[PDB]
Amino acid sequence: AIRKEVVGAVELLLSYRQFSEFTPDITPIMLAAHTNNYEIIKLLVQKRVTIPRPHQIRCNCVECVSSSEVDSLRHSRSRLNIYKALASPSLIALSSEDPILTAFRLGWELKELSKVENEFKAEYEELSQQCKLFAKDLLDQARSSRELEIILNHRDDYHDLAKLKVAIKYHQKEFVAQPNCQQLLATLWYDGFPGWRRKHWVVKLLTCMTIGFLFPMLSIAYLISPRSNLGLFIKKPFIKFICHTASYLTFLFMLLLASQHIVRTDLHVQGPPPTVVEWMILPWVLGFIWGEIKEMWDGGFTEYIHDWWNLMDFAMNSLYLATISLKIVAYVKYNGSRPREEWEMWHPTLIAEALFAISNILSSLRLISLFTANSHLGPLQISLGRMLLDILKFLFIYCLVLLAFANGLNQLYFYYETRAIDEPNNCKGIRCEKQNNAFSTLFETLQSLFWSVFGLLNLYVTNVKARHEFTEFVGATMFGTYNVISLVVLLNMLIAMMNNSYQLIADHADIEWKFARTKLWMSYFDEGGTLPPPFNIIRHADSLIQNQHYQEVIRNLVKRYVAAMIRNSKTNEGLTEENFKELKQDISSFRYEVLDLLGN
Amino acid sequence: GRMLLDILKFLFIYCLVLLAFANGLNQLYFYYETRAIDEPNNCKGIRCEKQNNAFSTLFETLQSLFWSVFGLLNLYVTNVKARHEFTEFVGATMFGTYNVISLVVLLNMLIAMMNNSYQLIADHADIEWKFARTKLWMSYFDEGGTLPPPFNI
Amino acid sequence: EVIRNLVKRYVAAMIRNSKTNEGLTEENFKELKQDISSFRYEVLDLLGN
Amino acid sequence: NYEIIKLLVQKRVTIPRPHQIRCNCVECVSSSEVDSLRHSRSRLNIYKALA
Amino acid sequence: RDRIPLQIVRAETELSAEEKAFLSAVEKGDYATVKQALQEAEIYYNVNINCMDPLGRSALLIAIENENLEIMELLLNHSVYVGDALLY
Ligand SMILES: O=c1c2c3nc(n2Cc2ccc(Cl)cc2)Oc2ccc(F)c(c2)OCCCCCCn3c(=O)n1CCCO
Ligand SMILES: O=c1c2c3nc(n2Cc2ccc(Cl)cc2)Oc2ccc(F)c(c2)OCCCCCCn3c(=O)n1CCCO
Ligand SMILES: [Ca+2]
Ligand SMILES: [Zn+2]
Ligand SMILES: [Zn+2]
Repeated sequence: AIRKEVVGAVELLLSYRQFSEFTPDITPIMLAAHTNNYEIIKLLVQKRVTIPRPHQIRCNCVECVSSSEVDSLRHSRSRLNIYKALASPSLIALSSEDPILTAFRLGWELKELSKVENEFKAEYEELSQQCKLFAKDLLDQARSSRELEIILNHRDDYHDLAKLKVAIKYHQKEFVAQPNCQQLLATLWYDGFPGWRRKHWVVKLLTCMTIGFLFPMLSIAYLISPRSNLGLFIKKPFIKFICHTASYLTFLFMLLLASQHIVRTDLHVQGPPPTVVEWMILPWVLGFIWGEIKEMWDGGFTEYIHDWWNLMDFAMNSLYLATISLKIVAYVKYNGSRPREEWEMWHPTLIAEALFAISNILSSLRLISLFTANSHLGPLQISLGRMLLDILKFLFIYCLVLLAFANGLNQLYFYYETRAIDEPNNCKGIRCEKQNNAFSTLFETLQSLFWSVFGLLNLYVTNVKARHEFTEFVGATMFGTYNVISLVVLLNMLIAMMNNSYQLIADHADIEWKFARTKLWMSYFDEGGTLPPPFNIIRHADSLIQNQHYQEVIRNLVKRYVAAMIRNSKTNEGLTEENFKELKQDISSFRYEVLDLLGN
Repeated sequence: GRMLLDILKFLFIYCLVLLAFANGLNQLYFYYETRAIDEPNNCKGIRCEKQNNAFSTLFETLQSLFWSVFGLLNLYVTNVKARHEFTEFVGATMFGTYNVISLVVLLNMLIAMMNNSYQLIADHADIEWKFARTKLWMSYFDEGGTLPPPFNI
Repeated sequence: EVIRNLVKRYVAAMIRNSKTNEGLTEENFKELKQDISSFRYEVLDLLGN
Repeated sequence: NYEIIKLLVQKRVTIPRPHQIRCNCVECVSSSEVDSLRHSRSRLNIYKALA
Repeated sequence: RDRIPLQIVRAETELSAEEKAFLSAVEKGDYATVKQALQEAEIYYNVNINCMDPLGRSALLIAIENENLEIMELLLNHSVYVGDALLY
C-alpha cells in the first residue's frame, strides 16, 4: 500500500495494529523514500523511526572484512539502498537544519564512490545529479533583493560573499551561472561607470584607450598619497584590469626594437657592453619574479601547483635568468676582437643568443589567456580545449608504428656509409643541395621518416652504389609500404573522430565560459593594491540575530518549492490501464446495491 | 553566404600564430646577410632558381612562411655558412614545430566545423531566395525609362 | 468588412483545432469519480428513507 | 481564452503603459536602485500581456 | 552509535478530529451532511469554517478544482472568507 500511493489504506492499517516481491531488508521508512511522496513521509516520522549509518570508504574493521567474504552479493546491495534513501529531496527538506549546505557535501562523495565500484558506476553517477538541481531551484524561488543579500552572505561559526566562495571549491557550475547571481556582480565590476548604454563601437571603444595612457601617473599618485581624491580612484575592479593589461603591451613592444637593430655597433668583439635598450628591461623581469614569489606566500602551495599556466612562467623565468650569467662570463673571461668565421661551435656568445630567441615565442603566445573576457572569442577556447584530448591515442599508435620501421631500414643500409671529404662540397646528410646518407645511423633515420610526411624528401636516396640490385628493390618496397599506412589509413580516422567529438561539446558551451570569467573577476575584488610590475619594487547577539534571520527565508522557499512541484505533476501525466478497472468496479457495486434495494 | 562567416575566427587565431613565429626566426639569422653581387647570376631572395636569403629581414620572413603552406619551399634554406652547427639545429627545430600546428591541428577543425555549419542552413533555404528575387523584380516596376548605358547620355 | 470576416473565420478555426489534438491527464478522472459518488449518495438518501 | 476576455472588457478595465528605452526620469533611476529584481519583472509581464 | 535519528525541525499547527470529517465530506460530494455541520456551528461553537488542510487548501478551493456549482452556492450563502479566489 506504500508502492501504490493511497492514503486511506495506510492509516487504516496503522490503526488496526513464503513468497514476496521485496528483498528481506526493505523497511517501511526506507521504501517510502524511494518514492517521493510528501504526505506519506510525514505520517511515519511523527512516530519514532531510524535509518542505519554507512561506514566510511576503505574501512577495515573486522565486520567489513568478515561479512565481505561470506556473502559478497548481499553486502553490495544494502549500501545502494541506503544511499538511495538518504538522497531524496523531501527527506532533505523536511528534517535538515541547512538544506543548501547538505546537498553540497553529499553530491561530492557520491562521485568518489563511482570510481572504486566499477559495477554500479552509472547508478552512482545518476544519483549524484539529483543533488545539483535541488539547490538551483531552491535559489531561483526568490522574490526580492534583500533575500538574495541575506542568503549569499551567511557564515556559520563579515560582509563579503562568504557563501559564493564555497560553491566554487566544490565545482557547482549551475549555482554560479544564473541570471540573478550574474546580475548582482555586474553592478560591482562596473563601479564608477554608472551607464554602459553607449554606442557599441566608438565611445566605449575610445574611453578605454583614453584611460590606458594614464597608468604611470595613476600609479605614482597612488604611491605618494593613497587617501586623496586622485588616489582611491585606482581601487576599482575595472581600472586595475585596464592598467595591468596596458603594462604588458609596452614590454611586448620594447622587444621588437631589440630584434631588428635600430642603431648599433658592428659585430666582431667577443663580449660587448649592454646597450641602452637592454638596460631598461631588467626592471620588468625583477618585478615579474617578485610577483611570482609573493603570490606563492599568501596562498596554498597545492593550490598553486594546480594551475597549468605556472609552468610556462617558470620556464620563461629560467630562460631569462640564464642569459645574465652566460653574458657576464664572456665579458669577464674574453677580451679583444677576431672575425666571426673562426669562432668555435661552443662559444659562450653563441649559446647566449639561441635561448634569447626561443624565449620570445613562449613570451608572445600568452595573449590567448585573455579570450575569456569577450563574448565572441570566449566559447572558442572551450571548444578547442576538447580537441587536444583526441590526438593522444593516435599519437601512441603512431609512435609504435614509427619505432617499428626505424630499425629495419637502418639495419640494411649501414654497410655503405661513406665519408664527407669524398662527397661534393663537403656536405654530409640531408639538408644539403644533393641529399645523401639518409639511412646510415639511427638518429638520421628518425628525422628522414618525419620529413617524409610533408613531402620534402626525394626518391633518389634509395639508390645505393656497388651495383647490387636486389637490395634496392627491398629498400624501395619497405619505403613504399610505410606511406600507405600513415597517409591513407590514419589521417582518414582523425577527421572522422574529431567530427563526432565536436558535435557533443556544442551543447552546454555557455555554462562553462561564465564559470571561467566569474573565477577571473573574483580575483581582483580583494584589496591587494597590486601595482604594475615596474613600480612593484619600492559577539553573541550578532550571531543570534543572523541565525534568527536566516531561517524564515528558508521556510518560505521550502513552502513555495513544495507547492509548485506538487502542482507540476497533475498536468503532465498520462493515463494507463489501472484507471479503467476502478471505474468499472464503481459502476458494478452501485448497480448491485440498487438492485438489491429495489427488487426486495 | 554562410560559409564566409566561419573563416574569420580561425583567421584571427592564425594571424597571431604567424606573428608569433615571424620574430624568432628573424632574430636568429640576421647576422649572415650577404649581398647580391657575391651570389650567382646576381639574384637575391626567393623566386630565383637557387633560393637564398629567406630569413634575413622581416618582410621576407612573412612571405616565406606563407609560401611554405602549399609546399613550394625547399629544405636547404636552413643551412648557414661559417661552419657553425649548433644554430642550424635550432633553426630546423623552429621550422619543423611550426608545420605541425598549422597543417595538422587547424585544417582538421575547419572541415569539422563547416560540416556542422552546413547542416543547419539546409532548412529554410527557399524562404530566403524568393525574398531576394522579389526585391529584385520590384526595382523595374516603376517608370524610370532607364536606357542602356551607351544611350544614357 | 474584409477584416471582420477574416477575424471571424480565423477565430473559429483556431478554436476547432484544439479539441482534436489534445490528450487526457489525471484531472479528468477525478471529476468522473465525483459525479458517480454524488449520484449514488442522493439516490440512496431518497430510496432508503 | 476568447470568451473570458470578452466578459472583463464589457466592464471598464485598464493596463499601464511602459516607458521608452533609455528613459532617464527620476522614477526610472530611483526605483532601479532600491529594488532591482522587482523592477525587471513587471516589464516582462506587461509585454507578455500586450502581445 | 551507528543509527541516525529523524525529527521535524520546522513545526506547524495541526487540525482536530472534528474539523477533519468536514473537509473529508467536502471532497466526496455528500450534500446532506455538510449542510448539517454548517447549521450546528451557529448555535454551538466547536468548528471554524475557515480551516486550512496540510497543503494550504480551504473549503472553497476544494470545490473549484472539482467543478461543483451546488456546494459553492451553499458555502457563499453563509459568510465565508473570499480572498484570492478569483485568480484560481
Ligand atoms: O609499386 C608498389 C605497389 C604496392 N602496391 C601496389 N603497387 C603498385 C604495383 C602494382 C602491381 C605491381 Cl606488379 C607492381 C606495383 O598496387 C597495389 C595493388 C593491389 C593492392 F591491393 C594494393 C596495392 O594495396 C595493398 C596494400 C598496399 C601495399 C603497397 C605495396 N606496394 C609497393 O610497396 N610498391 C612499391 C614497389 C616499388 O617498385
Ligand atoms: O624531427 C622532428 C620531430 C619532431 N617530433 C618528432 N620528430 C621526429 C623525431 C623523433 C625522435 C627523434 Cl630522437 C628525433 C626526431 O617525433 C615525435 C615524437 C613524439 C611526439 F609526441 C611527437 C613527435 O609529436 C609531438 C608534437 C610535434 C612536435 C614536432 C617536433 N619535431 C621536430 O621539430 N623535428 C625536427 C627536428 C629536425 O632534425
Ligand atoms: Ca602566475
Ligand atoms: Zn564496509
Ligand atoms: Zn524605465
